[PDB]
Amino acid sequence: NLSFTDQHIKFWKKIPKQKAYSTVEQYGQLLDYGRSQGAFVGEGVLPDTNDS
Amino acid sequence: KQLTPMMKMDLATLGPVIRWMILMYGVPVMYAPKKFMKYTNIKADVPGYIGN
Repeated sequence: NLSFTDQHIKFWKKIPKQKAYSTVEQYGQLLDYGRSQGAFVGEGVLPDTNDS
Repeated sequence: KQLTPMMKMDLATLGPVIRWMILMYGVPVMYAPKKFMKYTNIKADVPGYIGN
Protein backbone atom coordinates (compact mmCIF):
# COMPACT_ATOMS: atom_id res chain seq x y z
CA ASN A 1 0.00 0.00 0.00
CA LEU A 2 1.43 3.36 -1.09
CA SER A 3 -1.47 5.50 0.19
CA PHE A 4 -2.72 6.75 3.55
CA THR A 5 -4.27 4.71 6.36
CA ASP A 6 -6.95 5.42 8.95
CA GLN A 7 -4.41 6.82 11.45
CA HIS A 8 -3.87 9.88 9.21
CA ILE A 9 -7.38 11.19 10.00
CA LYS A 10 -7.17 13.73 12.83
CA PHE A 11 -9.90 16.39 12.72
CA TRP A 12 -12.81 14.07 11.89
CA LYS A 13 -12.12 11.95 14.99
CA LYS A 14 -11.90 14.95 17.35
CA ILE A 15 -14.86 17.18 16.43
CA PRO A 16 -17.83 16.51 18.74
CA LYS A 17 -20.91 14.81 17.30
CA GLN A 18 -24.56 15.63 17.98
CA LYS A 19 -27.62 13.83 16.64
CA ALA A 20 -29.84 15.61 14.12
CA TYR A 21 -33.61 15.27 13.89
CA SER A 22 -34.36 17.35 10.77
CA THR A 23 -32.82 18.66 7.57
CA VAL A 24 -32.92 22.20 9.04
CA GLU A 25 -31.45 22.89 12.49
CA GLN A 26 -31.91 26.06 14.53
CA TYR A 27 -30.14 27.71 17.45
CA GLY A 28 -30.26 31.05 19.24
CA GLN A 29 -27.61 33.52 20.36
CA LEU A 30 -27.23 36.39 22.83
CA LEU A 31 -25.36 39.16 21.02
CA ASP A 32 -25.15 41.81 23.74
CA TYR A 33 -26.57 42.98 27.06
CA GLY A 34 -27.41 46.56 26.07
CA ARG A 35 -26.42 49.70 24.21
CA SER A 36 -23.65 52.22 24.88
CA GLN A 37 -25.50 54.84 26.92
CA GLY A 38 -24.76 56.70 30.12
CA ALA A 39 -25.43 55.35 33.60
CA PHE A 40 -25.23 58.45 35.81
CA VAL A 41 -28.66 59.99 36.31
CA GLY A 42 -29.04 62.28 39.32
CA GLU A 43 -31.12 62.51 42.48
CA GLY A 44 -34.76 61.65 41.88
CA VAL A 45 -34.38 61.22 38.11
CA LEU A 46 -35.81 58.24 36.23
CA PRO A 47 -33.05 56.29 34.44
CA ASP A 48 -33.08 55.61 30.72
CA THR A 49 -34.38 52.38 29.21
CA ASN A 50 -32.14 49.80 27.55
CA ASP A 51 -32.59 46.57 25.62
CA SER A 52 -30.48 43.54 24.68
CA LYS B 1 -71.32 70.88 54.52
CA GLN B 2 -68.57 68.26 54.16
CA LEU B 3 -68.26 65.81 51.29
CA THR B 4 -65.30 64.13 53.02
CA PRO B 5 -62.91 65.04 55.86
CA MET B 6 -59.15 65.30 55.42
CA MET B 7 -57.63 62.16 53.91
CA LYS B 8 -54.22 61.01 52.69
CA MET B 9 -54.04 59.50 49.20
CA ASP B 10 -50.90 57.83 47.90
CA LEU B 11 -49.75 58.45 44.33
CA ALA B 12 -48.12 56.30 41.68
CA THR B 13 -44.39 55.57 41.41
CA LEU B 14 -42.89 57.18 38.31
CA GLY B 15 -39.32 57.23 39.63
CA PRO B 16 -37.20 57.22 42.79
CA VAL B 17 -39.58 59.70 44.46
CA ILE B 18 -42.33 59.07 47.03
CA ARG B 19 -45.44 61.18 46.51
CA TRP B 20 -48.77 61.62 48.29
CA MET B 21 -51.49 64.24 48.64
CA ILE B 22 -54.06 65.52 51.14
CA LEU B 23 -57.56 66.48 50.03
CA MET B 24 -60.75 67.89 51.55
CA TYR B 25 -64.07 68.89 49.96
CA GLY B 26 -66.73 71.15 51.42
CA VAL B 27 -68.49 74.50 51.38
CA PRO B 28 -69.87 76.82 54.09
CA VAL B 29 -73.43 78.13 53.81
CA MET B 30 -75.00 80.87 55.94
CA TYR B 31 -78.79 80.66 55.77
CA ALA B 32 -79.65 84.01 57.40
CA PRO B 33 -77.40 86.85 56.17
CA LYS B 34 -79.24 89.40 58.36
CA LYS B 35 -78.14 87.86 61.68
CA PHE B 36 -74.45 88.79 61.39
CA MET B 37 -72.48 92.03 61.44
CA LYS B 38 -68.91 93.28 61.20
CA TYR B 39 -66.84 96.12 62.64
CA THR B 40 -64.39 97.60 60.14
CA ASN B 41 -61.34 99.85 60.53
CA ILE B 42 -60.31 99.08 64.10
CA LYS B 43 -57.12 100.75 65.28
CA ALA B 44 -53.84 98.82 65.45
CA ASP B 45 -50.87 100.20 67.37
CA VAL B 46 -48.60 97.23 68.11
CA PRO B 47 -45.99 96.99 65.33
CA GLY B 48 -45.47 93.88 63.25
CA TYR B 49 -47.56 91.03 61.91
CA ILE B 50 -48.34 87.45 62.90
CA GLY B 51 -45.51 84.95 62.55
CA ASN B 52 -45.33 82.82 59.44
